[PDB]
Amino acid sequence: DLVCYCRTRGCKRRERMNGTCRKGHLMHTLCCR
Amino acid sequence: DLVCYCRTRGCKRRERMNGTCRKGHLMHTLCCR
Repeated sequence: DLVCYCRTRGCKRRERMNGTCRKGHLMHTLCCR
Repeated sequence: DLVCYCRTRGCKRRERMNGTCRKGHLMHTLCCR
C-alpha cells in the first residue's frame, strides 16, 4: 500500500506528489511514500 | 492506502491518531483514514 500526507505546501524528501487532496475544502498536496 | 492529515484540533471520529506531527513549530495529532 501507500502512506500519504495531505500537506499545506509541497512534498517532503523522498515523498511522491500523488495529485491533490482537500483539507477544510481547500486544495492541498497529496504526498505519498 | 492511508491518507493522513496533521490536524490542529484533533482527529475526526472516522479517523485515528497515528502518532504526532509538526505544524507551525507546534505539535499536533496526525490523523489517518
